Amino acid sequence: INPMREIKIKKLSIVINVGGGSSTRLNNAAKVLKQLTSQDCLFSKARYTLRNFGIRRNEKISVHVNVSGDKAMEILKKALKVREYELSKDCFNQTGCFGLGINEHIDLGMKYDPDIGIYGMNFYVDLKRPGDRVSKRKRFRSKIGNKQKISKEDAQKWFVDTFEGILL
Amino acid sequence: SAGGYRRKTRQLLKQPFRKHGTPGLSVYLATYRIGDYVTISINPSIHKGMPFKYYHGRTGRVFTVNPKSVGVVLHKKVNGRLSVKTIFVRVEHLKKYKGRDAFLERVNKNNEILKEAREKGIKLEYIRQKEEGPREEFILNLDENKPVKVGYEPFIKVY
Amino acid sequence: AKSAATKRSRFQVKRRRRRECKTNYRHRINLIKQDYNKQGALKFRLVVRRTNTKVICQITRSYIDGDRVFAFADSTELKNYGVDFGLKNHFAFYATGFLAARRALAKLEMDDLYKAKETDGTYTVTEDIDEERRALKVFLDIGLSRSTKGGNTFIAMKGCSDAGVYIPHSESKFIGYEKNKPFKADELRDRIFCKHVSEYMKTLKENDEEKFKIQFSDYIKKNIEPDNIAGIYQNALDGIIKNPSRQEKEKKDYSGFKKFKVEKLSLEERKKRIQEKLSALK
RNA sequence: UGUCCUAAGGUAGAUGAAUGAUGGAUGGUAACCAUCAGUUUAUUAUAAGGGAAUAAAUCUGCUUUACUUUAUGCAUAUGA
RNA sequence: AGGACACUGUUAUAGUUAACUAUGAGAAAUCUUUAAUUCUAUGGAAUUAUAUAAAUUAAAUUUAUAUAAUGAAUCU
RNA sequence: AGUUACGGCCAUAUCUACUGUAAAACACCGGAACUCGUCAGCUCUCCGAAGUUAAGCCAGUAAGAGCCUUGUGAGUACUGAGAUGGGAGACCGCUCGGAAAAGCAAGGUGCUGUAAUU
Ligand SMILES: [Mg+2]
Ligand SMILES: [Mg+2]
Repeated sequence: INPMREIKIKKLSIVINVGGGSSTRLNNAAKVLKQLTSQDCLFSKARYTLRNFGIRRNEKISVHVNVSGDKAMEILKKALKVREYELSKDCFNQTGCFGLGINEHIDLGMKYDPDIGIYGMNFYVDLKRPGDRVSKRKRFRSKIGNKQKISKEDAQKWFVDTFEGILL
Repeated sequence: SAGGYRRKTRQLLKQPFRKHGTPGLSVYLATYRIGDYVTISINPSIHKGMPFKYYHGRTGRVFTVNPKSVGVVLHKKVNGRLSVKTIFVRVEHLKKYKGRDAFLERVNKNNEILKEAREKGIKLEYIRQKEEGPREEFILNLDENKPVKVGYEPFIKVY
Repeated sequence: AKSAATKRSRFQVKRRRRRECKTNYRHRINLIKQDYNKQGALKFRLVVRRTNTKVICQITRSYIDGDRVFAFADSTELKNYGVDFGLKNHFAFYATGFLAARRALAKLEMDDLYKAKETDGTYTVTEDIDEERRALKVFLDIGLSRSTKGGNTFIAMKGCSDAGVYIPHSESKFIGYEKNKPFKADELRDRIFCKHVSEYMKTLKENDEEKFKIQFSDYIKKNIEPDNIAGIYQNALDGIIKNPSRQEKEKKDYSGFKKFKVEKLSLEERKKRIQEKLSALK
């Protein structure tokens, strides 16, 4: 097999959905993502005003951080142990990605620190083969070939081999 | 449809089908000199230098060349007479008027015939445009041509 | 609720050179405009492009049927002067345009009146002589690449000004310039010569002997020492001022290469292949 | 239609808009995050018409060309 | 004008696994299209040699101006 | 005889499926000591040459969609000039001239300018 046909991990994304008017719940949760990885947080705003969710327009809601490198492997190997390395069949998309969510970040292995509080988050991963610079460059922009795109069953193969786990 | 500068332009200032967008480089590379012949065609994608809508498609002559404008002289039909107009337009609204090219070639070739006949004692046999008169004679052959009988035919309804 | 056929018929296809993501058509037209009075005077432009392992520099003047080149220079021509280890460095952009502008004047015989300067790094723009012809005028095409402070494209126009060809530019995009201060001419002189490359090479030896053999392997395989690079680079510039002429190649004939060519299938084989496809079904 | 704008004026640079499909703890028709598709459906102060997809649209920076003086044309004329 | 249902506005019913396939009706403020007619311009000046500039170009290099000579070219 | 850098005309050059290329070139590709840029060397910027022809670029196949062109449609629809022609009217017929589209068949699927390398 040619080594350009391999599958890898492009990036991982973390999202903490808090909804509130207090900046103290934001700034407490902003320290948790810095405590997990040394990157800094990035905020998000609202699109409209929804009374049923306690949301007004142009107002801060949540935080998210995009990570890459080998640091993403240490966060991913922790999160799979919470579900005992067991996943469903429908978590895989048409394009190849998948995700999961954990109710408690204390199960990740941090300290309590009670004034910070207890939160929860959900993760999402990306898979790309080598040769993905073609659709991303400015000069010489073009499409990807039809032979190199990942499908749903290709995620079902690579997940079991790199992590010995159970499919449901 | 009141009296304004751009009245009643719905199909005259519309860009045609599958041809939208800013013009190309072959427009900008052309040059103009004093005494040429130029037709006017509005490109409705630039808004600096458009003439009035009356002059769309009339040919004139170029008398001045400015850093941003070209001067064209024309003729308008005011109530009794034929007057003289001057307008300044941009380069992206013009076109080189053809129609003298067959004439200017005839000038250059007749000037060569005059030169070769100077060395001889003959009279000039110039080139002028042809004339069409009565129908000339021709010769048909009945060896391979057979006549076809034509007649009427009875009427038949379409259903 | 439109069909699949109407969505294709209403499609307007962009231009061919825009389709391949190679040019910016609004940027080109503003470069080659001209006032209408100067009919006989065509503009010049210098093109600086790089491939993955080369630097290409051309001087052109545009026409209706297509462009034409006046003089070109290739970064792979520097083997004749002794620089063949770095073909994409900060020095490689400088010497290529320096050979380009030196080659253009020798077509016009202005080599005696306008000669090269010494590579000091001071911000200067050449001027006119009192009685003779004025200097030549060339503008710069940046292409599609973004503009930064220490870019490699901006140092190639520095090489054209040192050959004597007049190019309007300002010192704001150079290395060692800060606002409201005199220009640090010696700091620019350390990036023109490959001093930062040599001190990275000296640092890697005592720090990581394993990583250094991977990164600078052609510097290892050729017998090239880091403490002497600018002695070789300075010797390379002196040969260009002596002789800028090209060297001719003999013309061979390549007609045996025609065998890697596929024609289109004819009409007789097209109608034959259809009935064999219909034969297997019945 | 008798209005609005120190930016909604000037210029440089960066940029797949509206929407749809499939997924992700609490999360539902509808909160946020990733992936793929996306020929102009979106926006451009306003009536209608015309124009614009490396964009005249959305962001980031810097500024006051919302100047002073010689001559001429176009609506448009016999004529302010 | 004629034409078309492909864009914008409109309308009757049957089928196949919201999408495709049929037979019907249409447009003063709709257009992938498009005649008969109406109108604008050319059908004689161009080339050569020499000179002038304070314009213009990298440049006798262009853009312009003079003087000399060489001419009747579509039907009524 | 093909590539590669600038292009002119801007679909015969687009879109959806499969298949192939010796040399050289073009790419993918390895990293952040310095200039520069981000939440993230993803993009941009700056140094490189272990690996790979899987993709991109180039060239092919399809009773393929789309575009381009010839014939039929058809002297059919329509129309410039005219008469003490016909009809309650709506309108129709004749003489001397000009002359269509949509479909339905058959065929095609970029051409080219300056320079460089095998
Ligand atoms: Mg204005
Ligand atoms: Mg505006």
